[PDB]
Amino acid sequence: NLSYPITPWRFKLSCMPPLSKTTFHCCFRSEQDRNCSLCADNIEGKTFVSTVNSLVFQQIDANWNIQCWLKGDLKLFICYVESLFKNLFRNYNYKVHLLYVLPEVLEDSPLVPQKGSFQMVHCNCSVHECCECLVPVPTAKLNDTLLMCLKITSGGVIFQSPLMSVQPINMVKPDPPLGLHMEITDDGNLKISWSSPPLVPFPLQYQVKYSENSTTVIREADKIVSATSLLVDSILPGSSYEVQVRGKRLDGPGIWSDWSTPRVFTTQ
Repeated sequence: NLSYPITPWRFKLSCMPPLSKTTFHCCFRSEQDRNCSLCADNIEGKTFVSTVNSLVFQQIDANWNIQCWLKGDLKLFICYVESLFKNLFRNYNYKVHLLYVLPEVLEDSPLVPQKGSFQMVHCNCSVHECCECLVPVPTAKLNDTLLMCLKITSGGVIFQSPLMSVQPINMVKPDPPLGLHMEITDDGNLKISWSSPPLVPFPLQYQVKYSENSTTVIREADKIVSATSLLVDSILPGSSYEVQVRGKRLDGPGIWSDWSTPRVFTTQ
């Protein structure tokens, strides 16, 4: 009921025609479904909109790319806003505010949150159209349900994104590996070792792309391991091994993590 899972992570948002209280209806254009859910922030915005000005909206295509996710360290929530229209003739000073709430589980009716429940945090926006938000989230509220509704204020005009329901834990994006070393085990195997973050409450599966790459012999192999070290049987002498790792949730779908540094090892 009024809850749509994000499947898949790639979605298209389009606003089409049917001040302080100008409401625009935007919907997600999926391959097989068309869902139009309005945010609960404003419910009494039933105000008439002149059709004459709608033609102006025909000349401006409301296409924006905003990516909000939770980092793998479970410390900061990263929201990136980038404008595809890189025009230097107009540098609009826009402010992005992150409105988030963490309601508790109540067994006495599903009460609707009132106005002002969402916390207002002013992000630090740089001069090159980049805004960084640092929201201190306690570890005790990580297992709760988080609902977000992006709000953009520009010249007295308010734009509200459609409500989305998703668990932030399904898109773990850990820090890039550091202190990782490659060596040859005395038993005759290659160890690539890195120090995984200890703040993750569950084991994380890691897939590494490797391929024996000789002058003629080519052999690309892939395996998924969760330990801090990888065991490969009967490493081949005189071969080049490249290591590149990306993150993904063990259970169900997920979002690929950052592209780590690919490292090359050449055996004699």
